[PDB]
Amino acid sequence: SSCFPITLKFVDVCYRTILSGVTGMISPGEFMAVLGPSGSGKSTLLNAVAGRLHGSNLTGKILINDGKITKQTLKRTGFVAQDDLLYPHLTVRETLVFVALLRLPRSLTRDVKLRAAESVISELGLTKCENTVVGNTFIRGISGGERKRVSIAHELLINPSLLVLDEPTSGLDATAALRLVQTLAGLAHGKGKTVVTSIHQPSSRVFQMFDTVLLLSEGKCLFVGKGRDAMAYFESVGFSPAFPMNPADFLLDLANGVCQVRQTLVTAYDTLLAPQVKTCIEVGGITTCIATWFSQLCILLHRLLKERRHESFDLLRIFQVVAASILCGLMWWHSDYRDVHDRLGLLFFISIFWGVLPSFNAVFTFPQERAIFTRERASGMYTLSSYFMAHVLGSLSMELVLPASFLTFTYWMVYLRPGIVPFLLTLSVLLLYVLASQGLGLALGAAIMDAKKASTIVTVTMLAFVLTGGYYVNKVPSGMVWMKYVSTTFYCYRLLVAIQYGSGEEILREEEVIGDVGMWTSVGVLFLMFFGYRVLAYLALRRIKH
Amino acid sequence: SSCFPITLKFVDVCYRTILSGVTGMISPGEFMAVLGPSGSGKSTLLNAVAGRLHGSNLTGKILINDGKITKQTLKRTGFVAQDDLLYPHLTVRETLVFVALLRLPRSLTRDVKLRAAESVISELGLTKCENTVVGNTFIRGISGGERKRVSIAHELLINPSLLVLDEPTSGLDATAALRLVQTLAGLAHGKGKTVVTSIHQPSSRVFQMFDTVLLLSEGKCLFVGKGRDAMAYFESVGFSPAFPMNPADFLLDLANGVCQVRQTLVTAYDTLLAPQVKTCIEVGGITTCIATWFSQLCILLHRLLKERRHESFDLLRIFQVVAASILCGLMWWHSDYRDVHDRLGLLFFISIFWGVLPSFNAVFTFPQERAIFTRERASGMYTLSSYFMAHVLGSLSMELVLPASFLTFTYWMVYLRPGIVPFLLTLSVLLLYVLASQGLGLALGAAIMDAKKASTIVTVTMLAFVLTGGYYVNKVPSGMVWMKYVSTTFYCYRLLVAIQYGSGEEILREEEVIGDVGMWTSVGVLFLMFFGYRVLAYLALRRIKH
Repeated sequence: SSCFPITLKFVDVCYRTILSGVTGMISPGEFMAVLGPSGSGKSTLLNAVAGRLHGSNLTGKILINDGKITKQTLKRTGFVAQDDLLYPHLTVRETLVFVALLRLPRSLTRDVKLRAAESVISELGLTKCENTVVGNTFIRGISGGERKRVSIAHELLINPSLLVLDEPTSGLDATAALRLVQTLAGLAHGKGKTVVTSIHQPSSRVFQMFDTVLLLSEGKCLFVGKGRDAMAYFESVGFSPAFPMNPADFLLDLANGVCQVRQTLVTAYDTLLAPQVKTCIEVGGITTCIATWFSQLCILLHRLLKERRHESFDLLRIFQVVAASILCGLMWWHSDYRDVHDRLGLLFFISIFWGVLPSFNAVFTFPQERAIFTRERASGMYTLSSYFMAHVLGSLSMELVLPASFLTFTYWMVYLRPGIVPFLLTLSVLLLYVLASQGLGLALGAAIMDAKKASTIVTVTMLAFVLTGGYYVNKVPSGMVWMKYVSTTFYCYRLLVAIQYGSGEEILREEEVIGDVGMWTSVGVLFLMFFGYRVLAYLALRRIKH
Repeated sequence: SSCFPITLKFVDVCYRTILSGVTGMISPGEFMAVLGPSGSGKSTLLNAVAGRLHGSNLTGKILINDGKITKQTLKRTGFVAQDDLLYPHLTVRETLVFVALLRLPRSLTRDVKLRAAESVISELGLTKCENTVVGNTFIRGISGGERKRVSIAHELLINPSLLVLDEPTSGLDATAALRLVQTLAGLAHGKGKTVVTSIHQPSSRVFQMFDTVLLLSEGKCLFVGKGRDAMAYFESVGFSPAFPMNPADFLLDLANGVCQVRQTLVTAYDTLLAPQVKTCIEVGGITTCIATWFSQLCILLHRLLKERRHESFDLLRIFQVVAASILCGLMWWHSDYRDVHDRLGLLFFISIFWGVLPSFNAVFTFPQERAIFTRERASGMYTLSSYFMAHVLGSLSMELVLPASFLTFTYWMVYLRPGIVPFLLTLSVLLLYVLASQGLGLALGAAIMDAKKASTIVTVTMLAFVLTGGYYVNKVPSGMVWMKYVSTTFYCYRLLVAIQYGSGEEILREEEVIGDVGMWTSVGVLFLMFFGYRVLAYLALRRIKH
C-alpha cells in the first residue's frame, strides 16, 4: 500500500506562546514519536501539522512534499483523534461497511467497496470480533484496545499516505498497548506509510519500537534524532542517569528541570542539531447531484435503524403504556355516552398523555449525537440536509406503534362510537397529534443543545398547553383567550369531540363544551405545526459552526 | 507517632485458586510494595491481610504480632480503598472535622478532637486547600492527587500502626504520584508505622523509593527481598535484560512469561528464598447510650445540611414553581366562587402538582449515597437508625418552603376565601400532603435501590392516584370504588373543598362533588401515610447486609 510517498517539513512553527521554533522533517517510511510533559504542546503540533490550524495564529511553514495544505494532498492524510465516537448497536463488521459506503468515491461499484472494508478488518486483526457488537460502558461490547482499532480502520479506508495519531495507547493495558504499537510499526515499515504519533508515558520496550524521537519541553524542542542515540547525545553535553532507568523517563525529566539545566538544553540544541537539520531542509449535472443525495439518505436510514428502536422500545416505555391502557379500560369500563361529563374527561386524558409523552422523549435526540455529527460532517461523509431528514423519516415510523396499540386495546372496552369510520378517524387524529407534539421537542432540543435545561422548558410549555386546552377553566379572563390558539392540545381535543358527538344536537334530544371552531381549520393547523416545528429545528442546527 | 509496634506474618495463605502459598513477614518501619500483573491477585492479598476475608475460603494463618485478628488489634489498622467517597459541598477542613467528631472516642473533649483533625491536615500537606470545596466531576473542587490525601487523612485520625493501601497512585500524574509515595515513605521511616501498598505500574524513580518488594505471578510469589538486590538475584538463576530498562518492567515481564521460564521461577523460589524466610518466621447505663445517639444525629444533620439544599434549591426546580404560580394566577385571576366547576378545578390542580413533584424527587435520595453509607456504617461511625432519622428530619425542613411560597403568591390573586383562619387551614393541609407524598417516594427508592427503575413505578402509582382522586370519573364501575381509599390525592382534595365550601348548603341558596367522607377521618389517614411510609423505608434499608 501507498506507492505514492510523502515528505513532511514544518520549518519554524510558532503558535500564539505554545510553540516557539519547532523544526524537523519526516521521511517516508519512518515511525516518529512526539514525547513531552503534559503541557509542552505536543497535541498542538500534531493538529498544526495535519492541517487543523488554519493559518490564523499558526505562523510557520507547514509544507507537505515541498508544497502546501492544498486540498489535493489533504485527502491523502488521516488524523485519528483521542476519543472514540462509535454507535453501540452496530456490530464491528457493519460499522466498517456503512463507513466504506459513505467515504469511498461514488464512481465505483458496490463490489469493490465491500472488499475494501474487509481488507481493513483482516489487516488490523479485527477478524475475531467482527460479529460482536461494539457497545459502550452500558452495553457489553468489545475491549477498549480493540475499540481503538476500529477508529484506526475508519481512517485506512481511504488509503492515506500520512497517518497522524493523537495518544493511541492511553487507558490501554500493558500488553494491549504493545501490540498496538507493533501494528503501527508494521504500517510504516511493511506498507511504506508515514506514521507520526504522540505517546504519553511509554514503557521499557515500547521505546525500543520507535524509530525517531521528538522531545518538546514547553515549545522549543530539545532533540530530533533516531531514537537509540538519544542517551549517547546527552552524555556528550554531560547529563547521565545514576540508577538503572527507562530511557524515556530520563528524557521526560530533562524536559522539566529534574536532572541527575533546562536552559542549557535549549542553547545546546540551537548550536549542534539545528545547523544539521536545516542544511538538508531545502535540498455531472442535475441527475447526478440528486441521486447522490438519496443514496446518502438510504444508507443513513439503515445505519440508524437499530438506534431508533432502542429509543422507542425499551421495557420502561412499554410498561408506562401498558399501565395506562389498563387504567383507562378499568375506570371507564363499558362507559355510557349519555353522561357527557365522563366521556369528555376520557377524551381529554388521551390528549394530555399523548402530548406530554412524545414531546419529552424528543429533546434528547440531537444533544446525544453532536460530537459524532460534527466530526463526520467535517470529514465529508454527509451534509446536514441528509443527516436531518434521516432523523425525521426514521422517527415517524417507530413512534407510531405504541399509540396505535394503546387505542386498539382501549376503544371497544370503554365503548366509544361503534363502526369502522369513527375508529379510523379517531386513530388518524391521534397519530397526527403525536407527530405535531414530537416536533416541538425536536425544536427545543436543537435550539438549546442541553438535555437537562431543555427538559424543563418543555415542561413549562406543555403545562400551559394543558391549562388553556379547554377542560379545566370554563371561562377565561379576557386577556388569555388568545392563548389557546397556539396550543396543540386545543386542536386535538376539539377534533375528538367532533367525531364522538358531532354537531351536538344528537345528544340534545353543556353547549359551551360542544362549541364551534371548525373541523377543517383544526386539521389545517396541526399540519402547520407538523411542518413548522421541523423547519425551526433545521435552522437551529444550522447555526452550529462546526 | 505509633510508639506501639506491629509485626505482620501471613504464613501459607491460600484462597479459593487465587492465592496458592504466599508467605512473608513485614517488620515495623518498612515500606513494602506488592507488584504483579493485572490478575495475579494482589488485591486479594491486601484484603485478606487487613482482615476483610472472614476465614470462610481464606485457609491460612494471618497472625498479627504473634496473635490473631481479634478486635483489640483491628482498631490499630487502617485500610485505604481504591475509590474515594466524599461529599462535594463540604470544604476540606470541615470534611475532616465531621469525621473526627464521629470516629474519635466519646470520652474526650471537643478540644482535643479539633486539634487531632488539624494535625492531620498539616501533615499530609493539605494546608493550602483547606478552605477549598472538595467538588466532583461536576463541581470545580480540588485535584485528584490531593483528593487522595483526604482519603488517607480519613484513616490517620485514629492513629493506626498498620496502614494498608490499595493502588494509591492510579490516575495521578507523573509528579503527583511521586510526591505521594514520598509521604508514604515518610510515614514508615519518620513516624515508625508499617505501610503495605500495591503499586500498579511504577516508574523509574518510584521504584527507588521502595524498601521491600513482593512479586506475585498468579498465586505463588516469586521474590521477597529488599528491593535493590532484585536485579542481582535473577542473574544468579540466569535471567538478565538486554536493552536498558526499568527494573520494575523487567520483573513484570518475568511474572508473565516474557523473558530476555515461568515454571523455573516457581521451583527456584521454593528452594532458596522459602527456606530462608521460614526459619525466622517462628522466632455507662441508659443515660449514656441515649446521649450518644442524639450526638450522632446532631453531627449528621449539620454534615448533610449543604447537601439537602443543593437538592431542593437548584434553579431548575425554582423555575418550575415560579412558572406554575404565574399560570395559576393568570388563568383564575379574580375568580368567582359561585361558578363551582371552575373552583373545583383549581383545587384539583393543586393536588396533582404537589403530589407528583415531591414523590418524583424523593426516589433519588438513597440510591445516590449507598457506597458512602455502607463504607461508613461498617467502620463504626454511625448506625442505621441515626443515619435514617437525619434524612427524615433534614428533608422535612427544606421541602416545605417552595409550596409555602406557591400558596402565598396565589391565594389572593385567584380570590379564595378571605380570612386568616381559611388561609392557615389551607396551608396546613397542603404541607401535610407534601410530607405524605414524599414518604411514598422514599419507600419506593429504598425498596428497589435503582433510580431509573423506581422512577417509572412512582409514575404508574401516581397515575392511578390521580384517576381515582374524584374529579375525572364521576361514576366508577363498582369494582373500582375501593381504589380511592388508598390514594393520597383523594384525602387531600376532599379537605380543600371542605374548607372552601363547607357542608355545602351555603352555596345551595353538584352535590355528589361536595359529598361526605369526614374531616377528621381524612387528617387521620394522612398521618397514617406519613408515619407508615417512613417505617416501610426503614425496613427496606435494613435488608442490605453490608
